[PDB]
Amino acid sequence: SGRLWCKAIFAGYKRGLRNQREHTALLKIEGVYARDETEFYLGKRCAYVYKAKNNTVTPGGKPNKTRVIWGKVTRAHGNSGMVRAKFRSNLPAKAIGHRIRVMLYPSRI
Amino acid sequence: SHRKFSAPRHGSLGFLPRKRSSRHRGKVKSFPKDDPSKPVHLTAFLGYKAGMTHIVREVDRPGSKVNKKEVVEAVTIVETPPMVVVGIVGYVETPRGLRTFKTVFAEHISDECKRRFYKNWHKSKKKAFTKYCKKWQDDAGKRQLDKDFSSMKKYCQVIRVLAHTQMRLLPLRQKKAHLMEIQVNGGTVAEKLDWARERLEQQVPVSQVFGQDEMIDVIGVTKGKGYKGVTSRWHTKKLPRKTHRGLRKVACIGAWHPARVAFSVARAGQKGYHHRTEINKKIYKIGQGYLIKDGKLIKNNASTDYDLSDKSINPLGGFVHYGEVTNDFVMLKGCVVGTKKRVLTLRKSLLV
Amino acid sequence: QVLVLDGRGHLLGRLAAIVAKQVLLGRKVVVVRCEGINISGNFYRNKLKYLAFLRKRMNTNPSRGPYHFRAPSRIFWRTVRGMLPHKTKRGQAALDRLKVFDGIPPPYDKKKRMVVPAALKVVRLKPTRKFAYLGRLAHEVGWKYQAVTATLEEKRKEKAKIHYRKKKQLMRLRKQAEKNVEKKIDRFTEVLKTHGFLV
Amino acid sequence: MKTILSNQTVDIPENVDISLKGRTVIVKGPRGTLRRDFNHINVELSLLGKKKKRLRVDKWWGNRKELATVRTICSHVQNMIKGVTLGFRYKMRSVYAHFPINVVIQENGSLVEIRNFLGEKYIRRVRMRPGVACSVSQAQKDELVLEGNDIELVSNSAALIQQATTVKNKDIRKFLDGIYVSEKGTVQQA
Amino acid sequence: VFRRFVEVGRVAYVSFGPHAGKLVAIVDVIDQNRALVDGPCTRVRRQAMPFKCMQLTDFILKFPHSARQKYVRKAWEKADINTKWAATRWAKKIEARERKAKMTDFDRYKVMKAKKMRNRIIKNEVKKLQRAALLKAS
RNA sequence: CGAAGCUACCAUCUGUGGGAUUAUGACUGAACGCCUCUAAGUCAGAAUCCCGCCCAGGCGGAACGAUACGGCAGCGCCGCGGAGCCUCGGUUGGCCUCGGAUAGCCGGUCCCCCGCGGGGUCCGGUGCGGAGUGCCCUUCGUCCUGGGAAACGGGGCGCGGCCGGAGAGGCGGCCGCCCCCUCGCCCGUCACGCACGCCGUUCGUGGGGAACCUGGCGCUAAACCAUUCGUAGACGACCUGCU
RNA sequence: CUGCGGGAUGAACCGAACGCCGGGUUAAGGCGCCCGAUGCCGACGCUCAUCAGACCCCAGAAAAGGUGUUGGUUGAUAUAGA
RNA sequence: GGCUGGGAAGGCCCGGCGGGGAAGGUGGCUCGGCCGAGUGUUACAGCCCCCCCGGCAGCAGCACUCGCCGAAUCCCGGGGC
Ligand SMILES: [Mg+2]
Ligand SMILES: [Mg+2]
Ligand SMILES: [Mg+2]
Ligand SMILES: [Mg+2]
Ligand SMILES: [Mg+2]
Ligand SMILES: [Mg+2]
Repeated sequence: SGRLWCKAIFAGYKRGLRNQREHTALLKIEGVYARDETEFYLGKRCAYVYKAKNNTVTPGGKPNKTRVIWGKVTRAHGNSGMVRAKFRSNLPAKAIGHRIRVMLYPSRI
Repeated sequence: SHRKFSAPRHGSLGFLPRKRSSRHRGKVKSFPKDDPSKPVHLTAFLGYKAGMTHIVREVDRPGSKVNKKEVVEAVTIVETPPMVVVGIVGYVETPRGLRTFKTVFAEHISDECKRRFYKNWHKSKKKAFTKYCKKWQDDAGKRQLDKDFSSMKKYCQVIRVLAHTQMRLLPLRQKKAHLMEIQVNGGTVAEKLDWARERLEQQVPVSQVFGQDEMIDVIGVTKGKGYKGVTSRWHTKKLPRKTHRGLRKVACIGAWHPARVAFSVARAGQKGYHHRTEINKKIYKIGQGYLIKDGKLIKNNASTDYDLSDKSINPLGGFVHYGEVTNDFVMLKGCVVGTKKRVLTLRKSLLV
Repeated sequence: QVLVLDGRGHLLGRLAAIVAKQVLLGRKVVVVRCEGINISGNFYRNKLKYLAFLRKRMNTNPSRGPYHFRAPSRIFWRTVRGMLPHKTKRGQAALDRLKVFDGIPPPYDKKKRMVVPAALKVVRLKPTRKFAYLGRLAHEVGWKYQAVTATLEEKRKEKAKIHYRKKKQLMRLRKQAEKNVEKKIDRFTEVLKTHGFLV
Repeated sequence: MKTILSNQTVDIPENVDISLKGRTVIVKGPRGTLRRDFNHINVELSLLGKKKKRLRVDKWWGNRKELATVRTICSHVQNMIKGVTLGFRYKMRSVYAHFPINVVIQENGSLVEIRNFLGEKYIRRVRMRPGVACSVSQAQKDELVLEGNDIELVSNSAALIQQATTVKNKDIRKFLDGIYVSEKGTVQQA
Repeated sequence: VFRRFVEVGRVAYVSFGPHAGKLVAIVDVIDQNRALVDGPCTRVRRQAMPFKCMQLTDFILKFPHSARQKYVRKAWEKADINTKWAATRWAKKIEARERKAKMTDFDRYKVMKAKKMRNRIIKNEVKKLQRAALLKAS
């Protein structure tokens, strides 16, 4: 009946100054601003939800315009609560600074 | 290398968007500063350049060789028939600027003023302000107008009045009136608003705001001269006769290292028809137009205390390319911008 | 979902960096009262720096040259733009999310505005150091609407004083009403103070 | 280095009543009331003892530059107390060789006009700071008296009327003309 | 206008560090920003502690500036610093923060229901008082 | 010899005010019991800089008028309904004092002053902020009846009046009349496709743009071309006239 | 004849040398924003510039001065009173 | 496990020796109601601190985390990719 995912922001890809690696994304989870609260979110499933012109299938429902790219939290990123994530397909780079929902049910607590 | 002999540059960099003026009527860029101690008054008027003539006057400057000596000075005649107030406009101060707050028009609008609202009067159905005048003759409209006046009184700080010229009284071919906002400077906002509301649908003579021997500002557009060369546009030096590729040019457009020609380099283009604002124009005489009590009264135009004749300012055969001056006129010392029939904006001095 | 920040007492670059970083993350940020921005160093230093910036112009055509905006809000906007990749589409999209105002406009005059302690002068600057106000600097380099902004801010502060007086009356009556019916809420108050409330 | 503690005390008379609004000293007495805001100085302004007999200023962990403020605030308070009790009177004499200096007060003492300075046809109208009243001194051929409660304003007005009478484009060592302050005292000596 | 001073025997509260959230007493001053500290009754040994990580309360017990960890403990026990600290609003607020930290979801639901009833009762009383005040004004 | 028009310091007219300060000269005042333009603070200060006056006017806004009666038509406001293409962000809100930092917040104000409120003195409570954004506000299952505490609250884009709000108001506050419901907290009482573990669930949204199906209240054109004129002009453009 | 990371930029500098990839860790360099990372409750001091300063090659300064400020060395006199 | 066969510290302390901050003391002075607070001077210890003689389990690189080097003098368990 409510929200069961944490808010996160697609900050960008794993990169140096002049080289970009698109197979690993950087996530900014709201409320986490240290490399000590990220242990909870390790291994959590994350999805990027978006809509498109054509209809697609929907598990347990009628076809809709929503498509997602599923992912997984891998490790923390540099003392600031940033989280590295890997998706089955690399993010479109259109979602930079957009909403990414990290699920809560790879539960291990 | 430096130029061998120094010479001041030709033209002024402060006047050189040299484009044909977007507007035909002169525009007051800045009205006189408003202080709430003097009574309410207007600060602008519209006239028409009629012609030029002579004048004879004794000088009263001690120490000069011309003291107590009669002189001949050029004076220009500007016919100024009275204007009709048709509406008022309010403004509010803003950190971004000064935007208009509300505009209220009068119940009755002359056809001359309605001419300005249509590009093709012949093909138009003349439907302008047909539903607006219903406000002035209905209780709901009257209440709305009262609320508008109250809001302008409460919020506005700058009040301007819309007035149009009476082209019927001029001998010009055109019949479309010129409409201009005139800022009212005087007491408090409420007093100025009430005074402007009283003057609605009323004629304002030129003698009310302008007086004799007063310095004023004249605003208008220059005579158009079309495309002109750099020799005439900027008064540059002419190349000698031996020049092959033209001598009415500028030899060195620019240097090498900056691979562009600067905006300060004189070039050919449009000359004339530029908006200008001259300062310190003195009113030698404010004339009274033709009036009839028993017959025609034509003496007052050109009769003086020493001539006492029945002359009018109109020369024999009338003014050249203008016509006959019949309404009130203002005599300014010297010359003013614009050609004949050109509408001129008369503005009060911005300085003490 | 929109950040509104009060610019009074905040350092220029310290606030600009944080605002730019938040704006790049898709956050909508509104900066208010940009005349309260202050810059480190004495007033003459910053005056000379802005005059030196004013000297920068294209020799052949100053119209195409740098645009020297005089309003304090536009000065802050340019400083923030200097910290963004404004040449790219992403930078322009981020910069569209930023919104600055001189004074406090009516759309935001009835909103609570946050402050950033990491950009405040009282925190980041020594009490013995000198600083310059952005409003005075702007007024001396071409700004036109300092007095109008001051008058409007005075009126807004009077209105806010009226509202704050009403809020004080409401809160005092709330506190008294809590005392009046304290017996009927004893069990509700005990459980609240058991878990760390009202203590 | 940093000095652990530096302090100084001012012993005010029983006539003067002093109060502090945190770091703003308000001094009132027989002649009037003087206000001076001591912000931007970062000192501990303490008013100790009954009847407010003594005023103490403290400075904790201050370097060499911040240390002089402790003495300068005490000096300012002493001057303010002296002005509120006795006041400040500045006597200045006009010096000339050939052209006599004609000085006339205009409104009460605020507007002062100087005429016939080195034969100049120009007349200087000099406005003085509020609270200071000028007058033409008696028992002296050419002397002016400046009176007020605040020493700063009286001295600033005296400097203004000193700099008004300045010789230009000539040897100032030879042309020793103008009005110069001759005595810095109090209105009442007691 | 200062009411808190770094005095020998001043009780200080440690904001952060190894001994965070534990009372301690100042023994001697080492430098400008470092002092010798001792916490015998609060499980804190004698070692240097910077002034940055300590916020000192309004409790001052008297003992010599270089006592050997034995007389400071005796003074702490005689003054009964623990009970006085527990009676202060500061410790109560700290305990309220800890209780909020340790609150479980069931306790959160109970608090939600309690606030749901209490705020409604209080706001009804506030509305009645506002109506009475408006009646009195007229 | 010469009209009109162009034209010449070869004729005639016009050419402006503030702010911050540089150099410099000063006031108060230590460092350094004295002295000092400087350290804190303050004054005067110019062909300097900025602005005003002046010229142009933003992929910048504002107010106002008329808004296509036609021989086919097409619109503008209101409410409540149906599919039908494109485009996306989201996944409760906070409706607000001024403000200082070697200080501040809250009441009563016995006392005084000023226009229910504001200001001052005094007094009493907190200040690592519980009148804390380390925060507050709302619950996020439904329905039956069956008890206690609390209680006249809410709704029908509920219908009509009084206002505040003009910086870029675009939102709310205060009163009258009809009908309907027993909503918040604790326990009894069952029933709600219980779809038999599997993902985009849950909303702001009746979202925004374009085209078509219901009604009530108001509409009647202007712009351009063509022609005409020269205050205009290379051509465009510009100033004008025409039941 | 040589790509790659850093020095903003780049012959020769620093690191390190090349098949197509996944994971982890480093060098030289960095961690306010552009721009990945100090969003450490970092430590100790110095510095106010109306020409501040900010990292080999490298992109700029000398002699001589300053009671501006912060430390050190030496030498005297001061309760027989500086 | 080793070390300075760890350095200090904690508790009962006992029989002593000297020295120094300068205190339930004295005292010129100052601030309030004999007391409370602030300065100086010779200065024993009834506020203490330090060295020398000597001895008790109470230790342990100590979850009172004041600073080491470590691993046949070392093993177990869990989480993520
Ligand atoms: Mg969705
Ligand atoms: Mg030359
Ligand atoms: Mg040839
Ligand atoms: Mg000036
Ligand atoms: Mg000045
Ligand atoms: Mg100076």
